[PDB]
Amino acid sequence: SRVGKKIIDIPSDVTVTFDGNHVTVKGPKGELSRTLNERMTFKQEENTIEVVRPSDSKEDRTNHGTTRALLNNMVQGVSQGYVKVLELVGVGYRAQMQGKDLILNVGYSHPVEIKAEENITFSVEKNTVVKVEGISKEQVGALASNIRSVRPPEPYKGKGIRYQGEYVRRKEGK
Amino acid sequence: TKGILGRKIGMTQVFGENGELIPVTVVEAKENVVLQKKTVEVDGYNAIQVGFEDKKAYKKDAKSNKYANKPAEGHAKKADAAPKRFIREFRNVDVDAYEVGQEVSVDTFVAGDVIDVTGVSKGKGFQGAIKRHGQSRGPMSHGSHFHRAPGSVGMASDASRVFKGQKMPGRMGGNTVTVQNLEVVQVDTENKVILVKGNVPGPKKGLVEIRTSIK
Amino acid sequence: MIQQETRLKVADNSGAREVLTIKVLGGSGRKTANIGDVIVCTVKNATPGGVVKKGDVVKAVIVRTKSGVRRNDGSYIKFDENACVIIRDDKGPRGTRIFGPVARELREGNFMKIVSLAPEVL
Amino acid sequence: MKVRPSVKPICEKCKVIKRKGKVMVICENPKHKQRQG
RNA sequence: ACGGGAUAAGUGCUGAAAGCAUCUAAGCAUGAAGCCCCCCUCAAGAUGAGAUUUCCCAACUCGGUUAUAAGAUCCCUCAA
RNA sequence: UGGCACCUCGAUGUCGGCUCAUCGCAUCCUGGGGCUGUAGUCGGUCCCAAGGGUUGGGCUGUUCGCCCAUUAAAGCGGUACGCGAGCUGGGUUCAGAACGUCGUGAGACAGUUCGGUCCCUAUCCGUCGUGGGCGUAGGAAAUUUGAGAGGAGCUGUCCU
RNA sequence: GAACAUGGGUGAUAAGGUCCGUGUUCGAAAGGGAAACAGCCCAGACCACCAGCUAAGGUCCCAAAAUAUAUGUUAAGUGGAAAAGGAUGUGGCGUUGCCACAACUAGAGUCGAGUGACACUGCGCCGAAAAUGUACCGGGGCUAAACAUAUUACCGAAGC
Repeated sequence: SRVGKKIIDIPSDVTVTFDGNHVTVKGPKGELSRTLNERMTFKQEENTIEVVRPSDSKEDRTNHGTTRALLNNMVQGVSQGYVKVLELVGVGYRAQMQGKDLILNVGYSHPVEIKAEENITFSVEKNTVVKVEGISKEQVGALASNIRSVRPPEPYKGKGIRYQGEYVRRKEGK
Repeated sequence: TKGILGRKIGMTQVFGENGELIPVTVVEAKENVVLQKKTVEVDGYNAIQVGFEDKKAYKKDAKSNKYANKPAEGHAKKADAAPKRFIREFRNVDVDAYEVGQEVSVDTFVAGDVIDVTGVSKGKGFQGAIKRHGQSRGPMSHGSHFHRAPGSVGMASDASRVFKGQKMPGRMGGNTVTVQNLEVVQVDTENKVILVKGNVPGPKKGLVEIRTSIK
Repeated sequence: MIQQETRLKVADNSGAREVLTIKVLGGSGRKTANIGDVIVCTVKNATPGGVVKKGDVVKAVIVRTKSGVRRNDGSYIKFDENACVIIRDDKGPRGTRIFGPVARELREGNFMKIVSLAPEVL
Repeated sequence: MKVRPSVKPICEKCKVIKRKGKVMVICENPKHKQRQG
């Protein structure tokens, strides 16, 4: 209805085995993660899980585009592994790492500390900037976002730390 | 965590920092013995019993509270000690130590340690409304007939009754009150007395239990 | 204890002789005030000559009151009258001379320019 | 944001989708944006 | 004036109706002097009458009447 | 501000102020925000938020209202326009008088101004304290677990 | 004289307002249903009974009788309280047309599978703020124990 027969590959460093209501990606690319993907009728025949569960229910066409994607993002981000860059707008971010605890600064009398979790790699080629990695964008994402929003960048005059690139609403006054 | 029982004696003052004046309360904690303890297996919680002043004998022709009775005497013979007068429980201390039958101390608290005092109040009996509470009185001139008395005690037809707790005249009396953030200026081991910086509730020669600032 | 509607004897050379406190600035609910406090009053009696005239609203810091002032050593000190010095909204005297002694509580209230002209400082 | 009952896709860049109770709109500019009131 | 457990307006992530995109259709971390907990006082008439240590124990004959025991009071000298 | 005349005329008896409260949100202060014609301090409109706060005087009787000086702020309301078997009696609102307009006159107008008695020993529910009796499968003394219930909650400046 | 339903005047196509006209009930009427409710629905008590069949309204528990059957409709607790509007809500009714329409872009070429204005709808959604305490399903609670139909069975009055 939205995306019905979009049966794509599962060429992995891994495999998929289905017993429960879920998957699990064991591969040298990413070792052994999964949530519960779908309580739908899930198959995995010779390489992939593209299982024609939902049809004729209004809920079914968002269930498709959600749960083929629970499986899909999990298998891929646990296979592929892909986090992009972040920005360095201003002078004087102190970018570093301490294991799973980085640092920046914004212009606070006191640099307040933030610490993170594992299974999302703490990746630092960063001297006034941010550019990290990991495995699952569900778990690198909300942290790629806690780091987005420390001192919401000057929507007038430039200072801040943010994402890979857009425009910001740049405002003027007296 | 430093638990003991004392008895308010009086009040005075002493000098410490350079030439500062600090008022203190003389507390007298004498013979203190630990009684039966409570475990989480038998009782159900961690707590230790402690007595205070001792009495005389028991099972005789006594009629006052100066002498003990068979029940108390028998329960005081299990800890191999004499019958106590005041008994309290401390479930905020450690039950791993404090061997049953062994006594406590008086130098357990070091000068500069924060403690908490607990005890009953003095007592005034039947009081008024401007004395028991912080209510104000009416005018005494300009032909007024309203002085030390309460005002309205409800609305009109809105509610045909009085709400619970309307602060009406009663008996002040003395309820158990506790004071927190109290420091110890000095600790004598000769007369077994403790000096607390401040004032504790209760009258002269009254029971007073001390603990440790839980914060 | 200087509350509202109180007459004090200014100990300066500005041109005033007696003032009447109108309000004790310091917070919402404040009633009285002791040595080392700022109050707003008005001139009720002045002298021919000076900068302050009768019927003017100025600020002043009460200094040496009839009530005692307990210290930290346990000592007290009370005078035989209630005086005050007119300031210029900058912790500074409007005059240049001061009559009578003063307390040593103005030093903690950042008033080193008022404790440099007073003859004695008890 | 703005709040009035008569939300719609306002300019020639703002277009609508149903949320929980709001049928508010998403687009490129914060001078045309609304949530039901 | 603290420390937790949730949350509301917002904020992004997973991820859709309607293939691209929404914080919702399933989940997600955030998230306020609000709400539970923590501090203090009263609390088994909580007829759902709880728990722990110690003390006390009968002749009749079990119609129970007579009774004593641990303990409680009456009476007296008093005030925290 | 009104319209209707359904309860009360073998009586539902009084406007402000004093004393003591309790509830609301359509938010004055504090708090969390998107958005500003928001750089910053500041401030304007909107959204969420009801826990606790929310000053002393001068002037006519004023429920109004202007002014003085403060404060983190001096919000708007409902509760017989809360509360007189809890208080005052200034304002209304009774018998005495004076002035003004109106009436042939007795008077009226409420237009002003001066003086004028505020009764009751708490039976029932409700609330604030404090006892006696019996109950809990033996009786008694002392220390206790906490299902519940109440109390608390505000905010300023300086060294940095 | 009063309410209810209709036909008008008057007032503001305001009022449990007020005045006429045609009916029924109350007045002078008990009994059953509408949670409680003179005027609304069903029905008119001569007396006895531990007999039977029905009316309005009903059949998970309080509380008599189906956790009945077949078919659709509804994801809000709608049911179990308002309007102009607003909209990528919808099950049914007709279109219109590319064999492109989701990622193309002028402010041109592809790949693989549904797109929409308009018209009548049926059920929903937002619009929706008040003062002692949940606070109009009567309460516990319900995704059928809700709504629209069909057929049945049984319960139900002082009616027969």
